[PDB]
Amino acid sequence: PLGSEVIQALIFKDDGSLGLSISGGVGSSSFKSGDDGIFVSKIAKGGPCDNEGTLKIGDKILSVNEISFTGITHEKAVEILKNDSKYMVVVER
Amino acid sequence: NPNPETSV
Repeated sequence: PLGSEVIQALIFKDDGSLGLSISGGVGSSSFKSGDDGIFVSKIAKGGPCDNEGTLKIGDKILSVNEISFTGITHEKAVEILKNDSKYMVVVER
Repeated sequence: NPNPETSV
């Protein structure tokens, strides 16, 4: 209805995890049609990402702590998200 | 192409 929305969310880790599972990436099978990118493919109920409440499944991750996630691999995104306790994630919905 | 879903 509003088109692509740039949403922002600050999530704090718990038990070395952010509570979200990602899919996609450059060199990977696309999560959506002809769109490489890191997508929130799952949200663990009761986890940090769920308890914050801003992110939703299907969002393309655009940035994580000002690290551009556009044009990166799936393995690079996993390597980044598994570093710090605070995560400022910017997504497009 | 690989289609991975990684828990983070």
